[PDB]
Amino acid sequence: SHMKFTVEREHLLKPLQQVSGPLGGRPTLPILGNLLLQVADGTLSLTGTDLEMEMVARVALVQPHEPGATTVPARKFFDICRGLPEGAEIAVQLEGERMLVRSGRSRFSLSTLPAADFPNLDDWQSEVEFTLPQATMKRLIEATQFSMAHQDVRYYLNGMLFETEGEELRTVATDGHRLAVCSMPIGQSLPSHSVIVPRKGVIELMRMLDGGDNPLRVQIGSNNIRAHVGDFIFTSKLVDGRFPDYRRVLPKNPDKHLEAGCDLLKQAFARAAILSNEKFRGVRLYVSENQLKITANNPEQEEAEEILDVTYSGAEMEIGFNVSYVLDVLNALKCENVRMMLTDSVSSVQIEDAASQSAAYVVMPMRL
Amino acid sequence: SHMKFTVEREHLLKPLQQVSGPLGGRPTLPILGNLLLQVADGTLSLTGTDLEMEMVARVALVQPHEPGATTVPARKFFDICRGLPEGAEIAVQLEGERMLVRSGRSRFSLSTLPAADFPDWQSEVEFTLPQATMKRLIEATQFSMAHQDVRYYLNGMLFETEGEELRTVATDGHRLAVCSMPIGQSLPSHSVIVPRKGVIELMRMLDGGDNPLRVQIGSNNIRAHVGDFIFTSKLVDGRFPDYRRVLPKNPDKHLEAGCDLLKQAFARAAILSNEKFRGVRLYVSENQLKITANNPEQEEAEEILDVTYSGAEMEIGFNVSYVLDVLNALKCENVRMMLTDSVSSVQIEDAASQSAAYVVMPMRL
Amino acid sequence: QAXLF
Amino acid sequence: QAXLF
Ligand SMILES: [Cl-]
Ligand SMILES: [Cl-]
Ligand SMILES: [K+]
Repeated sequence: SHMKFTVEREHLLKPLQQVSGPLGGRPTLPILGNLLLQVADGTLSLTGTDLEMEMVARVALVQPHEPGATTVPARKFFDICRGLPEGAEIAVQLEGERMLVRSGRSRFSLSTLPAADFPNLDDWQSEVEFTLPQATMKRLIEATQFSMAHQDVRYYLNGMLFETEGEELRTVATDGHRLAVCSMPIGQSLPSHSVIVPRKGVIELMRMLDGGDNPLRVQIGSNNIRAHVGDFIFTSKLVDGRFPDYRRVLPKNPDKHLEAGCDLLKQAFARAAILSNEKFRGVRLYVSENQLKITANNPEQEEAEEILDVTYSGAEMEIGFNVSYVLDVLNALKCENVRMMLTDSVSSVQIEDAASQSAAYVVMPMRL
Repeated sequence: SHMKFTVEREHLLKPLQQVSGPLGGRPTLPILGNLLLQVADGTLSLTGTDLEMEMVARVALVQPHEPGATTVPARKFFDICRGLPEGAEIAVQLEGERMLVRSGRSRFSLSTLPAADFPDWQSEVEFTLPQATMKRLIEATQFSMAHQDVRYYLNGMLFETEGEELRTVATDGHRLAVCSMPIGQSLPSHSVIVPRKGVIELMRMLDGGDNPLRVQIGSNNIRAHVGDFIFTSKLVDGRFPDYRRVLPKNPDKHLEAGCDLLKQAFARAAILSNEKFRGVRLYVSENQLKITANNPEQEEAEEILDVTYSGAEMEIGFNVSYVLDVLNALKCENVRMMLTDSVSSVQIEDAASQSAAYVVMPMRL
Repeated sequence: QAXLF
Repeated sequence: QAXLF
């Protein structure tokens, strides 16, 4: 009840922003809208949770301090510190059930809830551990995030598969119509392990990465995943389910390969999409010798047609696709040329960067 | 119809974007989602409207063309032209009830509605002024306009001519903003109310370029010419309150303070104000301002500022959002506040300029 | 909140 | 739309 600390604003701002950002989603449970503050030894720990995931930040206390703990409204405390001027010294002390914040001639009195009432952390043990650059995790998530299901009745699809095996880390996401897979080497021999990170967890893991030189350290348990970057520790529950065996649906023997410029292909699909059915978004692809024709029609009987020069020397074919699924892939590919691998008009197509096998995308066609 | 024209992509984009402004997602009448296209002589005219206001753009046709007119879906046609590559030549021609757009090896067939189905007034007052002056007049007062107030005449902006000045006024009954600018022309005394969206639309057509703006005010409409764009809006048929009556008559209490320090102090105190009523308190005494705020959880904020004040001590409450709106609109170094008592309005303005003035009504302590 | 009228 | 399974 006698916690005291003084911290410079810029050493407190990012911790508060990171731990407080995800909070406020459980309005019937007031204490989950608060941050747990703990002063012990020379460290201030800041914890916020929604019971599904948790964010912890450590702040070094260089100025005199006194041990203690409390909980305070997260966003208000963040807004106060961010509203103070650059360079401000933020003196905090507990006085009964009020937390007092002083800086210059700005004084604030916040309401508290006892630290003893804060949900005590999930106790779990790590089963797999590895380190990798932040940029590599950045790439793995961006390459597949868009293919995750949104509010699918199949809860096990509303997340991202994280797969470790040998020297490879792999992410997979699918909604049953389209699939994205991305693999990166990490340089450690790892045991074979597959876990599903919930959608919200993926986003939060995404947003704590600053690309900087700090490495990322991942610990995977049986029911939780943890990411440690610098002075931040993020923990999330795993989705307790089984991801589909995606290897079975990867096109087995695509004998027809098409290559085209990524941008020209994307700008052509994007124009044709304008006159596609606004709900079903169907477009038609006609592939012939070194030529791709894209058409679109809508209930108003309006029509678009695009003809592109491509590299294709296979059987003539027609195949329908949801143009949004196609455009999402081309937007996710940040490359010069793309390769499309086809089988027939009723089978999926595999799309990739022509110059890299790192990421692959499988899109199921439409019956147009 | 015989309408034909071929125009370079970048000559159509800004016209299409401007004429699309008055259109909103999902109109009530299908033709209101279309743009009217008219080819006559060497000009392509594009018009879009929501029946309350209308935007017209003229485009010179140097390439071969044939006269005619039709209407086409605004969003689809703009998206097609903007989706084509930079430098694209856009060929348009009609085939029955469809409008065809060709460029490179891109073909588009759009549905049309007859131009005859596409939706006259006299000018009473006219004047010209720089685009930047109209922009400032609107920016200085727009935020004080009412939003869907049952008093419909407040859901807009007063445009007032008097002597040689053009003046805008906006209020929602709780706060008021007025801005006056000289325009170098002898004007008749006149007053009209422009609806919110017309103000916004007029605001967006100004690019602060070297082209002057030409304004025509009728009895029931206002029109603005900028370059090759013509914007017309109906006026709000109502009586605007006499704003001269609300300027504090004889404010004996004057306060001056740094705008930014004052702004940041109110912003921090607002954090612990009631989330619905946003009330804060000002305690003004000799060269000191104290700002306090509390909320139903009994949390409290206090900010103390050095100011220049010599009037009688007093306490007064305000909606901090109204105060912050004024300080954000004032893009200046120091602010002057003019007070009377705890239950009377306050006048706020830049200490170095009376061009704009802001009047905020206090809250019950 | 008080009104200006 | 066809499904992957
Ligand atoms: Cl510090
Ligand atoms: Cl042209
Ligand atoms: K809840």
